[PDB]
Amino acid sequence: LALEADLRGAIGRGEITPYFQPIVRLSTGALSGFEALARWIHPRRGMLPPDEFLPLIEEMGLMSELGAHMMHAAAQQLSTWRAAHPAMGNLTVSVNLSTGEIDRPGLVADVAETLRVNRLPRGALKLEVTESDIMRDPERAAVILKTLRDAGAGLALDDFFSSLSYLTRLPFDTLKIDRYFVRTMGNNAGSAKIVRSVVKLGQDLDLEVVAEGVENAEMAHALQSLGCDYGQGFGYAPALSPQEAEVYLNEAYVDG
Ligand SMILES: [K+]
Ligand SMILES: [K+]
Repeated sequence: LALEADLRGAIGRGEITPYFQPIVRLSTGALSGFEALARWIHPRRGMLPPDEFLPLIEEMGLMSELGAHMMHAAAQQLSTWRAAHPAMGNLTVSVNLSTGEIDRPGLVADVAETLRVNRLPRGALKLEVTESDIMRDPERAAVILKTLRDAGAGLALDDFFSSLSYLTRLPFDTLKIDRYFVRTMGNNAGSAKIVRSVVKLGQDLDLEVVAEGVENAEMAHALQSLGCDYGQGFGYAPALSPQEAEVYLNEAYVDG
């Protein structure tokens, strides 16, 4: 079909769907939650990661349709896991709050409905927000992010002077360190300085910190020594299909 129709169909049929990457407490290895990550199970091209299809969605103005679909799928999966394990702690699932959603009237009601129909505890679903999303309109971000916390969503600042100022106002609970910095910190002093800076801020200002792109034990151990709370990456597990994530969860030690 035409591009917009093809993408609306792939989203609506769930061809574009979440895989789930474990987020672990670095000091113990215990599972804290998962990140919901979009994949296109493309019928002709095979599985495609976001970097190979998101530009199409952006061009067609479909970020809200993709984001909604991802948030619904992520929340439903968490709900299923909660029902299966009624004594389990507050296992989280993070998902990107897609660009433009902060501006969309009706985001808050959607989030609230999603939390409540899935019976999710406060903070079980965490929404990831970037600096560039905030920068579109910081005033609207301050209103809407506060209201999302009142609805029961958690909030992470992904890819964490502008950001220091935004942090003072906005009710984030989690900071994420970009994989580039983690992967280059061993060999690049400036990347190590940035990693250390984010970790130290979280410790000083009581925000949790997630390192992305943790590839191996050397990297994990370096982050453990700094006191970074959490990690995700190939050193622990890739993004997993729902079926694989279920197995991972059932075999896991859960944080807390
Ligand atoms: K935790
Ligand atoms: K992300």
